[PDB]
Amino acid sequence: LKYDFTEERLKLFDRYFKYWDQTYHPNCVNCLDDRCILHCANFNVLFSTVFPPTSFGPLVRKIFVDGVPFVVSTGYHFRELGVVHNQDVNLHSSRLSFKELLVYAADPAMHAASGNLLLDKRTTCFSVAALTNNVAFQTVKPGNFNKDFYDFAVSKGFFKEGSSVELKHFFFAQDGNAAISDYDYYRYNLPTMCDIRQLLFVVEVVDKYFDCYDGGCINANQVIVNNLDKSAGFPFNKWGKARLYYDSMSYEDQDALFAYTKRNVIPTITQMNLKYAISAKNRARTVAGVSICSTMTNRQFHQKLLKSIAATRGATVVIGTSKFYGGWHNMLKTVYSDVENPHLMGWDYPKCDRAMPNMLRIMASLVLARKHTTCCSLSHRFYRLANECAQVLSEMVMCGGSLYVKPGGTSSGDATTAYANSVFNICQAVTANVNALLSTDGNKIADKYVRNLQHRLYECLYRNRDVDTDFVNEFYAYLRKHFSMMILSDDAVVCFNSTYASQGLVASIKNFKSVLYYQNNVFMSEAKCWTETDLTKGPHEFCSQHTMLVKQGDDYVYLPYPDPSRILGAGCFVDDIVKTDGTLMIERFVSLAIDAYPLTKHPNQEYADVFHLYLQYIRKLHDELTGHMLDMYSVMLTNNNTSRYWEPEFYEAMYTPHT
Amino acid sequence: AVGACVLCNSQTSLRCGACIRRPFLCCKCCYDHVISTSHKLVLSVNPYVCNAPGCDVTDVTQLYLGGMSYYCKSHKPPISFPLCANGQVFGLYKNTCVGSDNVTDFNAIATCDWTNAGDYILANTCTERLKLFAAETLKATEETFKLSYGIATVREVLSDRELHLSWEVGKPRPPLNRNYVFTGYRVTKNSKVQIGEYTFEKGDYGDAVVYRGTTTYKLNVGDYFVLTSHTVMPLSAPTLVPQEHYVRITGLYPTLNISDEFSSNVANYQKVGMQKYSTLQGPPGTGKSHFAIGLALYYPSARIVYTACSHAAVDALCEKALKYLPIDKCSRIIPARARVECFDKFKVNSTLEQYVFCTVNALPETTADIVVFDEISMATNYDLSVVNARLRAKHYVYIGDPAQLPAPRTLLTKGTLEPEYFNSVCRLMKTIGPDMFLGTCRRCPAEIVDTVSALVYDNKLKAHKDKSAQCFKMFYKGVITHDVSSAINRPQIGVVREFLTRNPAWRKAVFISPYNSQNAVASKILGLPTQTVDSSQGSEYDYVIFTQTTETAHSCNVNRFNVAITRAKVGILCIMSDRDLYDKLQFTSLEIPRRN
Amino acid sequence: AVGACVLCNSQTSLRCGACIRRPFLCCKCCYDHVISTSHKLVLSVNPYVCNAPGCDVTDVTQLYLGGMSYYCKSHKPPISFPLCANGQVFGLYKNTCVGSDNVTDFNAIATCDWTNAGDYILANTCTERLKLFAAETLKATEETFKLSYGIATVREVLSDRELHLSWEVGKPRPPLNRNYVFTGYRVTKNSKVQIGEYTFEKGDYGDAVVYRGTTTYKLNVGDYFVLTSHTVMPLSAPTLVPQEHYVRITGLYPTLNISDEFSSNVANYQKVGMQKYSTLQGPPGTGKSHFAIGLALYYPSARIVYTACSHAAVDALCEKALKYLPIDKCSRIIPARARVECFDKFKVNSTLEQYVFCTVNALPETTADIVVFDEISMATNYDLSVVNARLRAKHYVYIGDPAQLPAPRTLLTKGTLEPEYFNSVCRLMKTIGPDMFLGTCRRCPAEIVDTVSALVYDNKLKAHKDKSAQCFKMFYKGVITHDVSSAINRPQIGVVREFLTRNPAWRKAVFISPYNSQNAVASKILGLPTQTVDSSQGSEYDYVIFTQTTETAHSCNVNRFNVAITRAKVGILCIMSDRDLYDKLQFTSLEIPRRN
Amino acid sequence: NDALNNIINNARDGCVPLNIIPLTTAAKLMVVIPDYNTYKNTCDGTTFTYASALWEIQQVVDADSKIVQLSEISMDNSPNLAWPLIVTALRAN
RNA sequence: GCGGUAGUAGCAUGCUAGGGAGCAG
RNA sequence: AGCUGCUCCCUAGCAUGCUACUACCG
RNA sequence: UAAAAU
Ligand SMILES: [Zn+2]
Ligand SMILES: [Zn+2]
Ligand SMILES: [Zn+2]
Ligand SMILES: [Zn+2]
Ligand SMILES: [Zn+2]
Ligand SMILES: [Zn+2]
Ligand SMILES: [Zn+2]
Repeated sequence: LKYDFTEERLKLFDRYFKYWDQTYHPNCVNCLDDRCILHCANFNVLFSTVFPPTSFGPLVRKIFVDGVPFVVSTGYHFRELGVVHNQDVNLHSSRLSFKELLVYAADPAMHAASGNLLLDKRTTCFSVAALTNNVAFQTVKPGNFNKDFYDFAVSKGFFKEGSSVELKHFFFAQDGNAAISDYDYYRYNLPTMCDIRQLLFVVEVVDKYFDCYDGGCINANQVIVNNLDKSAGFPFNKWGKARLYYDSMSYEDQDALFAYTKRNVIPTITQMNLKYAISAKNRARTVAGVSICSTMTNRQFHQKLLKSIAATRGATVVIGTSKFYGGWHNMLKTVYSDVENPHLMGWDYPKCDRAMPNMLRIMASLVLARKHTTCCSLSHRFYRLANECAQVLSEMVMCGGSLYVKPGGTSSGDATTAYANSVFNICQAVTANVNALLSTDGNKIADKYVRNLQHRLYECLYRNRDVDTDFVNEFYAYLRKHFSMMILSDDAVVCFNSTYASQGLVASIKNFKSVLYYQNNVFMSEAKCWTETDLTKGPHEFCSQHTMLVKQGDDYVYLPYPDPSRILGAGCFVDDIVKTDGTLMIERFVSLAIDAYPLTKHPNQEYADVFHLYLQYIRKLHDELTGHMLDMYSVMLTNNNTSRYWEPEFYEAMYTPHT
Repeated sequence: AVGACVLCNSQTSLRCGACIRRPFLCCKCCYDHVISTSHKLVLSVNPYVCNAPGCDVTDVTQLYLGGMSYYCKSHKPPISFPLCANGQVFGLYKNTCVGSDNVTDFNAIATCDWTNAGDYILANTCTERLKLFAAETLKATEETFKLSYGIATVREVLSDRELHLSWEVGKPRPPLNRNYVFTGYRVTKNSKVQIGEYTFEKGDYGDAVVYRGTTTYKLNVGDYFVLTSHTVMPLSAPTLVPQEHYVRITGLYPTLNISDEFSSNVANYQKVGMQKYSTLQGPPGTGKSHFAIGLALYYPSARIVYTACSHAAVDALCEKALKYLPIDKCSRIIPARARVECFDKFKVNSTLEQYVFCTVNALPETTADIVVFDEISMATNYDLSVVNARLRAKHYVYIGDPAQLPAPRTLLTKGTLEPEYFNSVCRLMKTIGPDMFLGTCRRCPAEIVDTVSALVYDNKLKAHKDKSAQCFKMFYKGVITHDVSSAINRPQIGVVREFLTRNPAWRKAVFISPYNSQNAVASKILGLPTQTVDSSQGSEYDYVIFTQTTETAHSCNVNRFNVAITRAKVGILCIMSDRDLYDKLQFTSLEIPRRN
Repeated sequence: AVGACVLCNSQTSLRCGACIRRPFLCCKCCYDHVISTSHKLVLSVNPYVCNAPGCDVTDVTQLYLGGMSYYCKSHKPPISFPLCANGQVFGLYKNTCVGSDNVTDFNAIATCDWTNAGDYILANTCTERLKLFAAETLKATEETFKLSYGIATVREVLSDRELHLSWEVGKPRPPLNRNYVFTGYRVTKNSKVQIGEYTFEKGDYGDAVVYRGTTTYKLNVGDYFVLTSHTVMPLSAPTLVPQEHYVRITGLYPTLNISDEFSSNVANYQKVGMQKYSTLQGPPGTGKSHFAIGLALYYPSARIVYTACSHAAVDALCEKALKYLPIDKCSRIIPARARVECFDKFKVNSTLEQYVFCTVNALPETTADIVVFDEISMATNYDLSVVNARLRAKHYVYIGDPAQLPAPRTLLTKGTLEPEYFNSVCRLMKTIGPDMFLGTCRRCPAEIVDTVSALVYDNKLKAHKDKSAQCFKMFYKGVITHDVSSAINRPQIGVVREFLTRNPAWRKAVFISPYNSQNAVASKILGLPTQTVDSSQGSEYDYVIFTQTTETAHSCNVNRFNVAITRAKVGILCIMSDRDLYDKLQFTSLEIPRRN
Repeated sequence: NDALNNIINNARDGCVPLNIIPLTTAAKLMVVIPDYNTYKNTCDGTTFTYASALWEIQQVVDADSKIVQLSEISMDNSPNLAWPLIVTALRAN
């Protein structure tokens, strides 16, 4: 029954960390700034490995309403944040309005306690409960085949043995032990205590990376939800999609609820789902649908900053910037800036979404939140952070028909994924820079300036205890002058000086290796990190596109061409009515060809043949379409204007800087 | 939010917010109600107000359709046209609306006060929808009149039944009635926590009142008692289903020949299976209830519900019932209320045994083959429709004599309501008959029924063992010395001073009197216990002395008097001025200054 | 909403809404059906009328498509197209349809009223799809005619089931038969309310009539009864799956030496498995049924389904099966119908058992190895397509005798059908050859066999077993006590009384009657369980009784007579007035006082 | 159930961690088993213990959700079943 | 013969909304 | 049965803008 | 004027 455990943590601290000259707070609620939140949650991570794992999560309590007993959560015990009690609980009420109905529906407490005990041996993940008398298994049907197009492609000489291009992407099927055997992958998530002193500075540098934006709380009447019809999490998927809910609430219910989370905590329930789309590796891929209750708020709390990021060019982040109309060239040019001996490189984090230790997720949430300097108070921000963590870190996953606990890692589909992952990425990069720089024979560095830099760096890192600004600024400039980074949500490209990198003055790759090892619990074989010496050919690969330098008229421009096999596969395999009898679906092929235009300018042969193939196929499509429509009635249409679709120039327009 | 017109049943989306209940009026019907009354506010999906802020004009007749809103004449935009026109109002389906011309009585109801007889007379004489609306309305009026009360301050906590509760000033104190069940609170400082419910009543002396609580949470000098309040729910089912006849019984399994002492009842029992429902005229303690239990026996393989409204009634029913019944029974009444103790037999919530016994507001959505309800002289049409809404049995039956006393319906002040209109089924039984008359008596002596059948009955019910010493010592009433409002008849009790000792064998009686302070001042000059008609319904005191109050009909309330007679085993004394009433209770005519 | 041309199977979107059943038509076909017939209204994705309000020119040949919409001659837009143009009618795929020459006989079908064998004689000889459509519209016309009957009301109630009814003056009154059902409406003012389904039957006199009801409702006087109509689904399966062969038996597996009593037929058993389907002609119930069950035995693991049209037929068959089969058998026969009771053994609905028996119209939609239709000499091509649609198996076997009794198909009243044209397989038997045949009686006394072979057969049978106790009192026909035109002759039983007692052991026989109501009255002055000649054709008996109505055409029908007299094993007797047939029958007639 | 109320009253405050509610107070347990050896090392036999309590086995189904008896669960008959079984057991007193 | 107020149809821009489809993480 | 981001296509609507010719006053 | 339908 015991769940407090405070003087125990203090006792441990005293028995070991006796002279760690800084006050420790067993409950972050009692923290000062944020940096105190970090320096306390860090220790909490280490200490929470000792206590029973059946003593974390929601902290429920019996209440009464209209002379009736309920069980609802009134707090939480975070293995990194200690105890937290809801601030506005009310015993004994008469009736229930809408928002309170909701917050008592989206909670696991009443759900779980009304469930039958579960113990599964399929997973080492700590199960919790089941809601039925029969676990469910979901499969993944195989894709449907489009023949006539395949026969066509054959007829024009493709797919002959020994050809360069062939079919490699398909619709893999999955049996019944898929969902759980996938979800189990969280066994790669470990409780890791990240070094705190250097973190307290890498976080400063990362912050400096985000100076040119702006955000804050926004009023409910100002949010924007593109596509109002997505699944509504659990159990709201038992009624309808989002629009139903986003409608039945006033512009104040949303405001009341938002302002309610700023002082209380709301657990949630996440669902797993099996993505159904082409790929190239048979291991299935899944997605986490979050409850409406968390999104409906995180929107109001972040969308301002988000939109502020999604519309800015030339930034180190590049999200939202479209590659068409030569934009891609702008990105690749600005990421060159002016590095003295430019080399290019890229890497990739194996199982990036599972392996992320909790500390870094919290660090990312903090860096995002730091913009709320005024749209909130200061306990408000902490409660917001708490609700966030409790909703997208150790919440109760609802897999199959049973509730398990998610030990950590990023929920694949929260409100703030893509940005969070990017922040994490930059954090890792900076950490690697710091490690490599400190870790070299200071008595051998020749450029006196750099030597002084390294010395004062160590000094500011271990000795001084309060933030310095000037050194932070100088260092940020140094990095932007010798390490230039184009970032996406985990997918990176780094243009860096070679000469320094030789003398270990910027991180090479082995630095990345050691960093992922000792701070992310995984190992990154150099079988996927790619390097590059000749800029005239662009980076090896980025967002699954290759880059090619083509003469567009008078000048030369970088263009992204995809991977042909992917395009062909998208042509050949679909979901029933789609493409099958594609004489009604031309636009599919229009867009596809759009994606496959640059293959025209390619040195190797079959590539451009792919383009011409798509063209001629479109033409035959429209032709045999009109032929049928004529017989169906007796007069063809008046004005189709579809002929433009099979002339090359129209596609070319999609890559030229004037729109 | 959308529904059918309460009068013409047209699908509509209008509500006369000036009407308390906000019913659904068709377009034409709404137009009529508003052009006819002072009901000058109409609601649809939205209220109809000049949306121009500051202009608090509400009525439709001066509102104009704005670009997409509503505005007053002064505030109406250039293109703005009024709402009410063509005898119709802008409302949905305004093409298919039909309306009707019965806005007259509907209006009268939307305007009545429920304080007088004619209101109710109209009520139990109109169309079904109008009847239900009237019930809703009068119940809401009673609700707000209840809300007119207030809290109190506790002087002391004398005992578990003796309490010192002074009422908050500037408020009509809620009197001493079981009906006054109060939500008690123990103010920590802080702590809007209900410690339970506690109700109060006049014991054996004042001003120390008696109080019973659903929980024995002992009070102190610091609690405060709010009046329990809530909202009336609307109703859907009619008062009763239309009657149906059958050439046989539908799924009823008659018993072969067990306990044929109810044989004269079986001749009636099968009749039940032939009719969708029926009714019953009978004095209490007679085949009253007895018949119903013998019936449940007669079909021992059928789900049956027994209901009342009074917990006293459900105890008078459930006991005597478990007697001839396996146990193996169901009477699962109260989950977490009941100011007093209730059923004592089984479980609260799984609708198990084929025979359940409960109270109206406790009956959930359950089914049976037959539902039975006594007490019909007391419940309201509201209550009947509630019954229909909570039960879906295949048969129904109604038991009771309008000779008893009905619901308090406190608002009555000018005039009295006839049993002719207590409610629907009663209006029928008194306008067409019960279709079954019930006899005869069991407990009481004959002389207390042979003369008392000369009054409400037509010398119909019969009993025996007329002894002993049941007389009418009709004493011409003394002067009016009433301490509180209700009458102090101490000179009338001055007939028993010379008799508290003249009855050594009759030291086992119980005082009765209509006015409760006539029970009080008697409790002052007491030597023998008291018990008024209020907490009656299913018991008998051996001896009793009927003590009459003021010549006002509050004393000889032939219903109240009669029921005060029917609850006796041996003897009675009747003491009233009595110019004519004593010509209906024929006993040894006795006087007071003379002892014979 | 497209389809195939009923004559060309081409794509189209038209239906001669003037023709009853709305069949799809190609362009040219539609043009020809419309140009040569009063049939004019054509329906497409929309109706074809002038969209200008008021113009009701519905002869399509006058109409013009305007802008998107259709228009008359006058209200036509300035620009348009004439619809009925160039020997065609404009519809989808107009330029693709082929058209053909089956239009004449087509219109002949669509325009007949099924009154003279000619339209039949063509109905049974057109193309298969056309045949289908023909059967559809036939059954539809039957249903529509059924509506023509009058309406009935109640006049006064007599008992629970004894009643006096009132018929519509001047309207056809349908007969009292278990194959009729009436929805009961009673009307309050208002409240024309259905009360339930009620069949009827004549009581002991007029107009006391019995009735079986759906519920135990009480009856009134403001009540009435409407015979309930019916609908007709469209069909799409052919009548006969294309005939085939194979080189070796597949699907089914013989035993070894089991049951030699079925010896010679094994030859037929192989070739049956060797074809896709086949037929067998056999005099009454001899090898018929016998051979079917024998084959069923022959291939054990073979899942087999029996089915026919006559309930008594499938019943006799299921009992004959019970005589020899594992049980391990069911007759999944009748849901909430079975006005006449039937099967007594097993379930009605699991479709697990290997040997499933049922009636055609109540069949499920299932598969099996083989299926054996029975009594094709009575069914219509309609039912054949029905069974080919609901079921689906490998080997089919049809059995019957084109000298038996066909479908009544009452509507025809002018001329007579050659048996050859009862339906498809009837032709098949009569045309090319019955593929397999059987010629010997195993069920009947030799004397009646001689008589029949002397009659409708060409002296082409043999059997066993002769005497005795057979006669043909040519007793004059007494009063035709015909209730409705359905015949009754009580003085015919006026001599049954003389064999109601003289009968030494002829007490367990079955009686047979040309008419249903004279059969019912036989059940009144009862002698034994009786039946109708139609409800026969399936069982044999030692003794059988037969009295006839007058010499009406239905009565003197030679085929009815044959199938009647051929239901007996050792004793038989038939009583017609008889001007000629007793000259053909070979027994020992007597006189009214001569009965031993 | 009253035992829930009971353990509530045992709290120094009236708030208890969620995870231990069903662990102690559920009335029926469901266990999911992959492979035979694993089954042997748990709910082998007709009753077993778990979470300091005694559970009794009754009614055992398969992936296809068809009933199976304990007899069939041999070592060598196992390669004949939809083999991640569901076992539902009851709280034995 | 010009200028201001009323129509028409056309054109251009844009903004919203609605709907379909594809790619990247 | 997710979170975003870009892109194409179709449709409606509003308003603008503009065009001109048709009607009133200057 | 003879059979006879989730
Ligand atoms: Zn701290
Ligand atoms: Zn904020
Ligand atoms: Zn109305
Ligand atoms: Zn106004
Ligand atoms: Zn026609
Ligand atoms: Zn045709
Ligand atoms: Zn016209």
